[PDB]
Amino acid sequence: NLYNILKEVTENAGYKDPDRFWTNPNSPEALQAKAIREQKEAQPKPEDIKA
Amino acid sequence: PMDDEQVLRHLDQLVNDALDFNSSELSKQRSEALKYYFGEPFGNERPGKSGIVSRDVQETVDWIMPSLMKVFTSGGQVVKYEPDTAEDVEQAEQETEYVNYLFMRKNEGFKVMFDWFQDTLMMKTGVVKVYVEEVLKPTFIRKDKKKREIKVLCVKPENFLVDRLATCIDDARFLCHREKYTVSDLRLLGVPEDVIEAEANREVWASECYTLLDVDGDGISELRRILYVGDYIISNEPWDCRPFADLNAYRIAHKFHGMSVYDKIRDIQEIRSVLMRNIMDNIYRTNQGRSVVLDGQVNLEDLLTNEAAGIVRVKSMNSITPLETPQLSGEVYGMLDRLEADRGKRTGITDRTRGLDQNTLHSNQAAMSVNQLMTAAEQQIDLIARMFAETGVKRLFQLLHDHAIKYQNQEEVFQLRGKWVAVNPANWRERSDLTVTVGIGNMNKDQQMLHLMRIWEMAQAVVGGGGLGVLVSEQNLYNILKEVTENAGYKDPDRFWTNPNSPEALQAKAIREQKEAQ
Amino acid sequence: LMRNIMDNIYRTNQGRSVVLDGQVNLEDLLTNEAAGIVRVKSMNSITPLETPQLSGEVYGMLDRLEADRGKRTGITDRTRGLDQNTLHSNQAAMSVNQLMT
Amino acid sequence: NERPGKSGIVSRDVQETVDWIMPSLMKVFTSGGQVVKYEPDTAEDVEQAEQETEYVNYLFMRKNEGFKVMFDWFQDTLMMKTGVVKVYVEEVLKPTF
Amino acid sequence: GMLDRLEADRGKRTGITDRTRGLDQNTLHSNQAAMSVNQLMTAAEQQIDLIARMFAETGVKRLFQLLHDHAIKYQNQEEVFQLRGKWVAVNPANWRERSDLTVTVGIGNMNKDQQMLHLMRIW
Amino acid sequence: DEQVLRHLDQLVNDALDFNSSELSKQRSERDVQETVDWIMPSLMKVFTSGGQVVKYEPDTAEDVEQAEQETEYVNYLFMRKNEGFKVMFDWFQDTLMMKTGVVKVYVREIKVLCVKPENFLVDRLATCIDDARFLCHREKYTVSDLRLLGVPEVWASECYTLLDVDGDGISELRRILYVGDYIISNEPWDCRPFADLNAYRIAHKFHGMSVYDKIRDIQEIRSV
Amino acid sequence: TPQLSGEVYGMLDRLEADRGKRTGITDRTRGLDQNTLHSNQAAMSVNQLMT
Amino acid sequence: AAEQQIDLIARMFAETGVKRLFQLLHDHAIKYQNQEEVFQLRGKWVAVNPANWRERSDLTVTVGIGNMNKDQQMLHLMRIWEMAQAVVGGGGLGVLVSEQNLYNILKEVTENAGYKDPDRFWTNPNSPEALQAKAIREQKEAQPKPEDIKA
Repeated sequence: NLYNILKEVTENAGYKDPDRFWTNPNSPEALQAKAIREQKEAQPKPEDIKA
Repeated sequence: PMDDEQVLRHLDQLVNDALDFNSSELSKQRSEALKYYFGEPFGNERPGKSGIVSRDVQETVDWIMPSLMKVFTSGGQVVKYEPDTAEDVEQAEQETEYVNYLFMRKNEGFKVMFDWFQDTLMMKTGVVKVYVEEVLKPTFIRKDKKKREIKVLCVKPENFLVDRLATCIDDARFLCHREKYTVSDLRLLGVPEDVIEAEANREVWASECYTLLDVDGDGISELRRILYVGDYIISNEPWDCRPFADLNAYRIAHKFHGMSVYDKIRDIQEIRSVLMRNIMDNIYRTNQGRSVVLDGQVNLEDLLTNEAAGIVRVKSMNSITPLETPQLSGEVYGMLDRLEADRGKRTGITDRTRGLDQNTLHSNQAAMSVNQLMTAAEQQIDLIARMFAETGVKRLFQLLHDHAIKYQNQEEVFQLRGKWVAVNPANWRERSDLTVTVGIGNMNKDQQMLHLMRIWEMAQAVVGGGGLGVLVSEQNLYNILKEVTENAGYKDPDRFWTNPNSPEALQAKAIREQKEAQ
Repeated sequence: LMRNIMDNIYRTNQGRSVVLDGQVNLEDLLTNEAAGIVRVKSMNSITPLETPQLSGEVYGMLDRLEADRGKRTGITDRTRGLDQNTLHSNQAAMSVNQLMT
Repeated sequence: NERPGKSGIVSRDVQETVDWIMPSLMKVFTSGGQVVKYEPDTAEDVEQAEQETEYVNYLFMRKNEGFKVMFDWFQDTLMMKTGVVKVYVEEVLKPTF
Repeated sequence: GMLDRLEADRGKRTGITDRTRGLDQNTLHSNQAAMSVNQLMTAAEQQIDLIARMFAETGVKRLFQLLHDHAIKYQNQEEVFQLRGKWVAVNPANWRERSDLTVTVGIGNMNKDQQMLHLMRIW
Repeated sequence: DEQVLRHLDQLVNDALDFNSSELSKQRSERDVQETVDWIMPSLMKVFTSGGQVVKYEPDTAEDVEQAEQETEYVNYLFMRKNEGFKVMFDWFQDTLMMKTGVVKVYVREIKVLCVKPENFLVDRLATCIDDARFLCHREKYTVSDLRLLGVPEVWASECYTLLDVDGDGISELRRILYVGDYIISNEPWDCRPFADLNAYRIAHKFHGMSVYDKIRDIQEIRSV
Repeated sequence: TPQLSGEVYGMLDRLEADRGKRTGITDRTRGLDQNTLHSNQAAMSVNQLMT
Repeated sequence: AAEQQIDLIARMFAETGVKRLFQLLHDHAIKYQNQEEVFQLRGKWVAVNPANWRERSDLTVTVGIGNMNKDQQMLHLMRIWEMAQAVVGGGGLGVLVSEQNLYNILKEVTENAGYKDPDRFWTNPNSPEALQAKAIREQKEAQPKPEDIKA
C-alpha cells in the first residue's frame, strides 16, 4: 500500500501507467521481485569474500 | 426553372447591400481603433491647450504576443492526431511532419502567426485563406512537370464579406474575398475583352465568391466558387468547402465575429488621455501671471493684456498680487496608482512582461509558490491561446483536405531520409492539443521543479530502505531524465545519460552486472 | 461617478468671461456657450470667476464601491496571484490550505 | 442617460466579473474526463462502468466539437441568465466506393 | 510621480523589468532572422542568377563557383535560456544524486557524465 | 518613348509624395539615443555571432554541396568585407531611427549597399516589401560620370518599378534606370534592390514602427 | 449649492459596521495574503481565535 | 511668473548679442594665434581656420530653451532624482539608464558645483581604465561560482 500511496502521488502529478507506474501490487515481475529477487539478494547474497 | 444569368445580377445587388451592412459600422470601428493605436487626435485638444494622447494598446499587445510566440512554436508536436494506437507512424506521425514542412520552413515560417495573431487582436478576428499554386521549370535530369502545392495568405481583412445570418465559419450562405489579380494575369487566363478599369494594370480588383445556388436546375447543391472579373464571364465547378480560419479570439456569443481588446480598452484609454490632458491644462493654464491688479477697472487690464496676459502691468498703481488661478486637486496624480491597478490587472498583470526580483533570489520553497501562483490564477491569455489552437486546428484540417485530394509523391527528410506516397492518405478527422495549453499540462518550470522535489528526490529518499529492486526501473528514470532534458531546451542532445533499453545497453547492462558480480 | 468626475474636470477646465458685472449680456452668453476670451463689456475687471469645486471625499466612496463591486460574488482581488517582492511563505499546512481556499 | 456636449464616458464593470469567472469553470472542467464517475458495484467496475463512462467522455472528448460547447454553456448561463444545449443524432456515411 | 508614470513608453517599453525582460529583444531578433535573412536569400538567388563563378572570402576554405542544387532557407536560433535557465534545474543535482545514491555508472548512468564538464568545467 | 515611359516618369515623380515626406516624423517621436545603445549595441552577439542562425540545409538531393562553403563566403559580407558588422547593424540603427532598415543589393559579385535608408523612395504603399506595385531608390548620379558610358544638380537614377514597362510579352519587371532623356537600360530581373526591414514590429502596412515611434508621448514626457 | 457634510461617510461606515455586527461579522469573509501573511505563535493563534 | 520683464530684458539682450558674437567669429576667422587653452585638459589644437557658417544661436541662456540655474536645480534634484532612484530600484540596471548614463545624470550636481573632472568617479565618457577595471571585476568575481561545480 506504500506503492498505492506513490501511485496516488503520481496521479496527482498526472502519470498513471507509462512513466511512473509505482504500483507493482501483485504481478509476476513484482512477485519474483518481492519473493525471489529481493529475497535472493538478501538471504543468500552475503556469501562474498567477507563471509 | 433554369437559374442562369440571374445569379450574376443577384450577387451584384447583394455586394452593395452587404458592404453597406458591414463597412459602415465594423470597418469604421476598426479604423477608429487603428487611429487610436497610432495616436490620432481624439478631440479634447484645443488651440493653446494640452496635446497628450493615449498610447496603451502597444504595450498590452507587446506583453501578450511574446508569450504566444514562445508557447506556440515549440517542435512539431503541437497537434496530435491521436488515432487508433497500433498503426500511427504510417499516417499519424507521417502526415504531421508532412504538414510541418509544408507549413513551417516553407510558408513564411512562424511569421504566419505574427501575421494572423494581430488579426485576432486588432481586427477582432483572423481568417486565413488556403489557395492552390503551381510550380514549374522542368528540363530547359529534372524531367518533372506541373508541380502542385498550396499556401496560406491574407485577403486584406477589409475584404472578408460575410452574409447577415452566419454567426459561424461553416454557416456562411454568402462569402466574398477579393484580391489583386492583375490584367496580365487575366490575359494569362484568356479574358476576351476589356475590364471595369497607359498601364497594363487598369486597377482590376477581382472578386471571389463562395455561394451555394442552383445552376443545374436541381435541388440546392453545394457552394460553387466563382472567380469574377467585372460581373461578367465566370468559372464555376462543383467545389468542396471554405478554406478559412475564423479565429474569433474571445468566443463571443453566436455572432459573425468576436471582439478585441480594442472594444475593452478604448474607453479606459480615452479617460486616461483626458486625465493627462487635464493634468497638462493644470500645468499650463493655471500657472499664468497677469497685470496683478488688486481690483482695478483698466478695461479688464487692457482686456487681459490683449488676450495674452504675457507682459503688461500698467493698470493704475496695482500692488503685488501673484494671481494664482485655482488648480486641480492633489488626488489626480494620486489617482494614477488606482488607475494603473485598474488597467494593468486586466490582461498585463505581469508588470513589464514578467514578475521577478533584483534584491532577493527567487527560491523554490514548497510547490514553487504553488504552481506559479496557480498560473497567475488562471490568466485569461492562456484561455485565449487555447481558443486560438482549438480553432486553428481547422487550418490543418483544411490542409489535409487538399492533401488527400492530390499533392505529389514527395519525400521529406525528418530525422531520416526516405518517405512515401501521400497521394491517397487518410485525414482521420481527429486531432488534439493536450500538452500545449490550458489542459493540465504542467508548464516548463512547474513540471521541472515538481519532478525535482516530489519525483526525483522522493524516490532517491525512499530507495534507502526498499531499494530499486521493486521500485522504478532504469527506463522510467531515463524517461524522466529525457523530459527534463527537453525542459532544458532540447529533448535528446541536451544531456544524454540515456541508454534506456537496447542490446547495446540492456545486454551490455547484464554482462557488466555479471562482470562485477564475479 | 466617473461621468460626474469627468464633467467636474470639464467644467473646471473650461474658462470664464473674465468679468465681474459686465454689460454685454454675459459676454454674448459665454461667446455662444464657448467663452474663450471676452472681457470688453462695460467696466468689469479680469476675474477668473471661480466655481465651487466638488468635495474630494466623494472619491472616498469609489474604493468602497470597488469593494461593493466585488462584495456580491467576486471580492477576491482580480483572481490573479502576483508576488513581486515578498514570496509566498508557509509555516504549517500553507497557512492552512491558503486560508481554507 | 447620456448628456451630449460633455463627457459621456461609460464604465464597463460586468466584463471583469464575467471574464474572471470564466477561467475557473474552464480550468475545472477542461481536464480529461476525471470530472464524472459512474460509481458501480464494488466487485466489478471496469466491466461496464469505467469503459462506458470513458466512452461517453471521448464522445465529448474530441469526438464532438471539443470544449467550445462548454464555453457556450457558460456564456449563455452568465449573460442570458440560462444556458441550454441539445443532443441530436445524425447518420454516418463512407461505404464501399 | 507624473514623469515616471508617463515614462511607461520609456522604461517599460524598453524591455526593462529589473533585468526580468527581453522578450521584445528576442522577438525582434527572431523577426530579423525571419525578415533580414530574406535579404540574404535574395542575395544568394542573385549570385546564382546574376553572378557566376563565386568564391569564398576571409576563410580560404573553398570556392563555391556554381551548382547550388537546392535551398530551404529558414532559421531557428531564439530558443535558448538567458544565462542559467537551462542549467539551474538539474545543474548540481544530477551528479550529486544520480551517481551518489546509486554509484553504478554504466548501469544507471552513461559516459555523458564527462559531458558534465562540457557544461560545468568548460563553462 | 511610349505611354509606358510617361507612366514610369509620373510614378517616379509622384513616388516621393509620402514615402520620404511623412515617415521622417517617426524619427524624433530621442529615446533611441540610448535605448539602441542599450539593446542594439549589446546585440552584437545576436546578429554577428554564429553560423547556425544562417544555415541553408537543403533536402537529401543536396546536403553537402554548399552547406558551409556558402555560409563561410557570406560571412565575409556579414562583417569586414561589404556591409560589415557595423554596416549590418546600420540596418537596426535605421530601424530605430526611421522604423525601417534597408540592405539594398544593387548590382560576378554583389554587395549590400545603399546605407542611410532615408533614400528609399517608394510608391507610398508597398504592403509586401518584396513584390509591391513599384519601388525606387535614391542615388547621386552626378554629372561627372566618366565611369559610365554616357551621362552628360541632377540626382535621379534606378527607376526599377514593377509597372507595365516590359514591352516584351506582358507587364513584367524589367530593371531600368531613370529616364534622363532615354538613358534607361533594360534588365529583365526581379532583384528589387531594397529591404525595408523594420525587424521590430511590422504589421500588414507600408512599414513598421521605431523605438521612438512607440515612445512619441514619452519623448516629450520623459524630458519635458 | 449646499454641500453635504463629510460625516455622512462616517454614517455609511457606522451602518455597515452595524450590519456586520448583526449577521455578517467577518470582514469580506476572504483571505488575500500576498504580502501580509499569518504568523504561527501558539496553535495557530489558537484555532484562529477559536474560529 | 509669465515671462518676467527682467527675463524679457535678458532674453532680448541674449538674442541681440548674436551679432556681436558673429563679430568675434570673424575675429577668430581672420587670425588670432595658435596656442592652446587653459581649461578642461592640458593641450588643445589650432582652430584659426574656421567657417563663418553665417548662423549662431543664443537660446540656451533664458526662459527660452535656456536651461537656467533655478529650473535645472529644482527639476533635476527633485524629479530626475526620484526617477533615477525608481529606475535603479525596480526599474532595471543593465537595460534602462545605466551607469554609463548614471555618470552623466550624477555629474549635474558637480557641474552646479563647477568641478567636472576631479570630484567624482562618474565620468567614463570614453574611458579605457574604467573598462579594464570592469573586465577585471568580472573575471575576479565570476570564476568561483562555476568552479564550485567544476571541481
